[PDB]
Amino acid sequence: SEQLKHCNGILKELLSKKHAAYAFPFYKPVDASALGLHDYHDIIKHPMDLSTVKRKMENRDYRDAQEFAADVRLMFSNCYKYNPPDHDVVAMARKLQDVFEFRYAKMP
Amino acid sequence: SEQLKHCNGILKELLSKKHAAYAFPFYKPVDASALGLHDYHDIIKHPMDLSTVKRKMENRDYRDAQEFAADVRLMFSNCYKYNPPDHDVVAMARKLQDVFEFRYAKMP
Ligand code: NI
Repeated sequence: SEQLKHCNGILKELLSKKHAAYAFPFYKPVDASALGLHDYHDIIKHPMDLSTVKRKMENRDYRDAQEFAADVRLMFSNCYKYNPPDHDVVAMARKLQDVFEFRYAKMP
Repeated sequence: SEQLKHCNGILKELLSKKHAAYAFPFYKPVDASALGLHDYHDIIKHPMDLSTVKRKMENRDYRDAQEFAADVRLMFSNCYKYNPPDHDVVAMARKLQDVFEFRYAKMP
């Protein structure tokens, strides 16, 4: 419970206005068709995004902090796998992952 | 098996000379007494380091890639939790974590 509240706080921070300049690509599931990324679902077999993490937290799906962290990290991994490493979206993922990792490390 | 070989390859890369300039603090368990860090084990309840990850891989302890990644990430989290964020060791952890995350994302 306490560890999951820490996770929920992190989630709320990742969704907050403070980080929006680099968090916004991760707010919703990638709409591959809409973006013309017709290879997305051949490369990324387990899509993840912050709205899905939020649904899982609200539904009490996550049983521990490790499960939560694995999904947030999956989201970043998908970005690093799909996009060339010099693309702006990758720089955004790295910055948001920094925010996540530093606060996650302050695990009660 | 294939995913665990990918993990073992990553591990070997993290231990290789190519990354030694920033990987070396993570090679062995933190010797808190030797370094004068008498609060280390009060702050870090689950120490982790690359020699421990290697032992667990050689002993077939890891049953899947997620388990392996959780230990490598724990190692970095410990660094981010214990050290002020402007210390050189934190910069080293961030650089090694970049190496890890980008290659881990190329999960077969
Ligand atoms: Ni993890």
